Amino acid sequence: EKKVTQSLQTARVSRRKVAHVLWLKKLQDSSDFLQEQEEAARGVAALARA
Amino acid sequence: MNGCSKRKSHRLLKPVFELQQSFPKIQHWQGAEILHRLKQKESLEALKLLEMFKVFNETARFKYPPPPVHSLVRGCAFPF
Amino acid sequence: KLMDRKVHNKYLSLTQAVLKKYPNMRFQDCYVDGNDWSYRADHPVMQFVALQLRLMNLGLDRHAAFREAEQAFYARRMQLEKQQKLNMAAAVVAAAARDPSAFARSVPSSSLPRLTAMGLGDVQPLFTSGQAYWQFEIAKSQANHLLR
Amino acid sequence: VFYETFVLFSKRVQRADIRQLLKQQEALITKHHGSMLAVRDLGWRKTAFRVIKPRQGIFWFGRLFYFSFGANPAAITEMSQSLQSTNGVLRHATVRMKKRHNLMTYNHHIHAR
Amino acid sequence: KSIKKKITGTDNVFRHIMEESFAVLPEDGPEFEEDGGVSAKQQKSQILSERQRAVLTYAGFTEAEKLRLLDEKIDMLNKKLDEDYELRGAPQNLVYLQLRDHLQAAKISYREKLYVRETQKR
Amino acid sequence: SKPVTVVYAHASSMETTRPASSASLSRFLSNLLPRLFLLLSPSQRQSLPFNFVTVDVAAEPRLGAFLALPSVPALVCFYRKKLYSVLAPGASDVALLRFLKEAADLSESRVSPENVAEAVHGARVAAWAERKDVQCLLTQLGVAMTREQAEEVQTLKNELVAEDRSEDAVLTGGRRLFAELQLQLTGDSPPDREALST
Amino acid sequence: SCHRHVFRAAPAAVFASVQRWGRRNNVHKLTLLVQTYEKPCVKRTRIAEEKAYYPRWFYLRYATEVIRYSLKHHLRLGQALDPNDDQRLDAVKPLRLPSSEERRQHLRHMEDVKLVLDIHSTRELLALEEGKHARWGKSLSEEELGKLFDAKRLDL
Amino acid sequence: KEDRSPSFEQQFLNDKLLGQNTLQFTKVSEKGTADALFAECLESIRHRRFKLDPDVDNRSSEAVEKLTQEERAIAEKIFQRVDPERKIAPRLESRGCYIDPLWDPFKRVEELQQQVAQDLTEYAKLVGAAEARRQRLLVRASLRRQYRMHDPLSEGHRRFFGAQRADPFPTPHRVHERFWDPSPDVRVALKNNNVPISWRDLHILHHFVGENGLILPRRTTHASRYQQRCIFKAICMARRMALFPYDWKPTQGELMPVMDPLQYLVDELTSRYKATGDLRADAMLCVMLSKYPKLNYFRYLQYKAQTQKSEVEAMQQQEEEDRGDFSRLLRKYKR
Amino acid sequence: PVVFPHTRARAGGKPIMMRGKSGKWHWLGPYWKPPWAPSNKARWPTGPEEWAWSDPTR
RNA sequence: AGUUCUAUUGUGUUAGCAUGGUUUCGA
Repeated sequence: EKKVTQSLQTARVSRRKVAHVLWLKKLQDSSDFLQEQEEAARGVAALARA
Repeated sequence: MNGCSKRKSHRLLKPVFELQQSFPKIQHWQGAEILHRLKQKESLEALKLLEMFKVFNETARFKYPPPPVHSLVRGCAFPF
Repeated sequence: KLMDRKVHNKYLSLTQAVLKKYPNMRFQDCYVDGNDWSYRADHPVMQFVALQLRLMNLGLDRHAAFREAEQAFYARRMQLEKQQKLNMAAAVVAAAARDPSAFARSVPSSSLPRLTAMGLGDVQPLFTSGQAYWQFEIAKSQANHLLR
Repeated sequence: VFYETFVLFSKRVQRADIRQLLKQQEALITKHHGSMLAVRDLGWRKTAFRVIKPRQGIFWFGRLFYFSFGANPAAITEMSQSLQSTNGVLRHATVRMKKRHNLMTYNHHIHAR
Repeated sequence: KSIKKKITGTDNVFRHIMEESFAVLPEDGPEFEEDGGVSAKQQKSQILSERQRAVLTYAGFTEAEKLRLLDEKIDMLNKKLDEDYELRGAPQNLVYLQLRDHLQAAKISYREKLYVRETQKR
Repeated sequence: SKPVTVVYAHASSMETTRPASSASLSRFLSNLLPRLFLLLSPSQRQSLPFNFVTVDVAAEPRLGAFLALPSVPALVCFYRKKLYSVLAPGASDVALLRFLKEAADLSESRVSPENVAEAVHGARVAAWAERKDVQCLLTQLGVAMTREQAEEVQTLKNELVAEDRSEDAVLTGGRRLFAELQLQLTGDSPPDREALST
Repeated sequence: SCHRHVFRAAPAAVFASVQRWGRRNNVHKLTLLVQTYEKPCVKRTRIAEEKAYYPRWFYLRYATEVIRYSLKHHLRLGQALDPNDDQRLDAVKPLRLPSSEERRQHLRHMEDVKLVLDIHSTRELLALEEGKHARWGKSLSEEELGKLFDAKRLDL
Repeated sequence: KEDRSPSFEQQFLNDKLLGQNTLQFTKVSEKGTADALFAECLESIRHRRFKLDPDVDNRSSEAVEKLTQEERAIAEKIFQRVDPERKIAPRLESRGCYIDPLWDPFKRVEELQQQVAQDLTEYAKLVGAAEARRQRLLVRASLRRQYRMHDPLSEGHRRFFGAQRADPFPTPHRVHERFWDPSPDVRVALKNNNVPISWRDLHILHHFVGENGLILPRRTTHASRYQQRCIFKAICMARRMALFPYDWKPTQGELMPVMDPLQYLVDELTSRYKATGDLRADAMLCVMLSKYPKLNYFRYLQYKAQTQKSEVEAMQQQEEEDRGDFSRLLRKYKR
Repeated sequence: PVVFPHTRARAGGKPIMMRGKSGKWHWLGPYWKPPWAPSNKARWPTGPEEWAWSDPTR
């Protein structure tokens, strides 16, 4: 019977971790400077190679 | 023809003499000084009125008088 | 006296939920002694909870008792209280002897029975929420002044 | 973890200075394996009482700024001491970033209802 | 503050918005709407119309009761228009005269609607 | 049906008297989308790789709350009835192209990169990128399909995560090892004991 | 700090308000303590003693208020509360309207302008209900409006 | 038309009298669907019928006091438990949720109001317009004086009748923590939409401070033990940042949370449009929508998106011409 | 299954406050629940108030 | 009773800051 509880524990922690990912996604979206610096970085990369 | 069915008898409507608060008993000598100070900031005195409610504590030189027994017996005799 | 025992009062916790969903129970029987809201056996709040505990003794669960109690008391309002009120109100309309046309020496000339049909004169309705009665008295006053 | 800092500028602070100040700060962030989050502005703010800072003068108002970042916990001390030496900055404070209460995800429906 | 030491070197944003808003709504235009807010809008959704009130009142009635009730109404109405004021042909008012005609037209209209078009549904 | 469905949210009801922003984006979007694939005609709606559907935010209150968009307008994508990245308003021209490029990749001719500058510049009168598949795109496609237990389609994506790349092992390494096990446990014949042990 | 303005008030009246302001904030108590140096041991016992005397004063102050309030109103409360006591209206005249069952009985023991006023008043009511004078005055019986008129034909 | 001046534009809705204007019946149009024709046709039977009525129906009597001083206090206090987040008021506009539309006692007003207007046949019949005008002023005065008669629970009622003030029992200030009745205004601010109070909430910390700027005790603010410690920290930090006074209460110019200045404006305007429906506010937001796309407009969009009830109402009216009342009966058939 | 409770004795000692003009704690602070205290339900029968917060995640 | 994870923190240590009684200064 102990093995049965093992599966339940994995599901319980899995749901808790899922909610944590949503909070971090908000920050990314809400962040302006992060996106701005990231955007710029990419552009220069291709120009140097071309 | 839609009035109340029961008469109005609530305490709020009709003020009465009572104490809506509980507190531990206090020594007679301790509370006597406090009451005197309030009276200085200007029928039976307030000290005697509060004693009937059993507010003070039974100290060494102050004990609650016993109830009237010798002046409260009223019996009737009849055959059986 | 050895058989005496102390039991837990279950009404303290059960009554909290009843008032939360239906907080319009304190208005009834407010001016009577014994009732506090800062309750008597006759109070609606005590009556409703009494049935809930009695039903649970048979085997019903705590949540199931609420549904059964709500329906049991609902019928009394619509089958007895509503019927009684409506029956009595009907008789008022019949009292049209004051009109001159009621007896000849025809189209009625006075609107006395018409007003009583909508429940405005000596025939008042019975609501459940306390807000309805608060606004009802307002209407009365409004119409009273205009008459003058 | 994430961190927040509220910096109150003065009237004697131009846009030139603000850009310089922020650039300096970013150096430390990167040093300690960090990255800037976002930078915003709050405009001017009225002060309840006069501020008397030595060797600076007297001021009645200033420009309130806000910027979020993230770095090693040991970088807070270095940052705090740098602000004090620099002119213009009369008052500042560092507040740790919370999960629910924040200026990023929670900024709507505060005063209204 | 009277003292010329407060915030001065700033741009007014409030006025900008207002200025640009006159295009969609002139200053001389109304300041309030009849619909009102949430409190007002709820009222309009509860009040009923004159025609709606009549249908609800007589919703529980049936054909066997409506026809009998209507016939009683017109029966007494006519009695008060032929022998009420003795024999007259020019009353000063047109209260019952105008009500009698309206009720009469309804009865005639009902006769035309037998089932839909024909006696049989085939 | 198409698994990818792009939902274009906008509020043009308030701008019926004076277009400010809602109609500005429609003019450019309607002229650029057709050129990059070669509101819209029904004939050209079938050749697209995703289902383009338009919904009015300020017309239906039930839908407005479900999306919960802090801004207006904004492009919202979907994949097998699931939330995806949302493009915020006010972005640059490069951001718009990025969003469209990834939209057509999830479903899996296209305009070659050599002729990308002319298409974008020529569509602005009305008034793809050289990067390969994204690492996150492949991972998101394998995590959801494994529940369906595919046979032939699962092998293809398994082989496209390791070949002449040797650049991403800390993120895609975990799923690569477990992906092979599922394939071996799908064949009708018994698996090989030696293969599983290794 | 406290500031007050005098407007249509005597200086003596205004000065009485600021004096009581210090008592709430203990301005006088704090001013004297700092003047003289007090040993830490004394404060240890003084701080604890003030936590037992002040609470007792509040309870006694409320008791005095009831005495003054009751003195001007007299009366007194007693052990009058009892569950076994139905609070029914005394004399209780207002009652439901007669159902026509008792109306007829009333006329049977009042036939004998003062006492004969009811004659021809209530009698016409009964005739009107039965439909004797007017064709539209006929009412409905109590036995034909509840069996198949309200328990089945309900609007709900 | 003839000389027809209803009471809706000659008696009330001017100066003081426009403060409350409760709608009785809806208006669709003048000439249109069958509802418009019925409204005027039913009116035609009326008017002239008001002249032949008898004078016996006029049951006019003096209005005596209804609620006494000792009784109004109990009703006022017991009515706060049902809704501790709002103040008691005569909300006549939301009577539908408590009174059936058919059994609405307000219906009488409609009929009565029309009568008064109709009764003013003396404008030019007997004395002419000369004296008519004079009499009009009389009625306005009468109604204005008696405007307080429609609120027994209000202080106006007592002033009219001239009754002495009440004398409630002296309630002790020191109470056990079990019993507490915080004021409605401060109770709502404590919850803060289930968000702990921080240093940014400057508009809420101003209530928990005395005249001298000292921290109030737990027996005055009436707050829980957990939030009491949090509040002390928020106010303490705000003072260190030079964002709060030190010996006096804040001013009107510092009652704003720590947020985007632009956000404040937008948020502020949204409430006005929802309470009274300011036209100016709506216009402002419209422009700002495009100008500042990077702003939150969830509440503004939701309110406008909820206006679909007006469009659906047209379908009900259209089917009403064909005797389509089945839509109303089904909704009422709930039981 | 049948299991009996365990001993209430625990490591450490009772709270102690350092003497002298320097007020400081020695082992434990004021927020210390002894092992013989009653259940929290009986000590706080009132429970959270209506205006209390339903999320103490500060 | 004990270990892990999660919410909670006027309990130990801690260098710069803000405010304040006393004290100090007088282009």
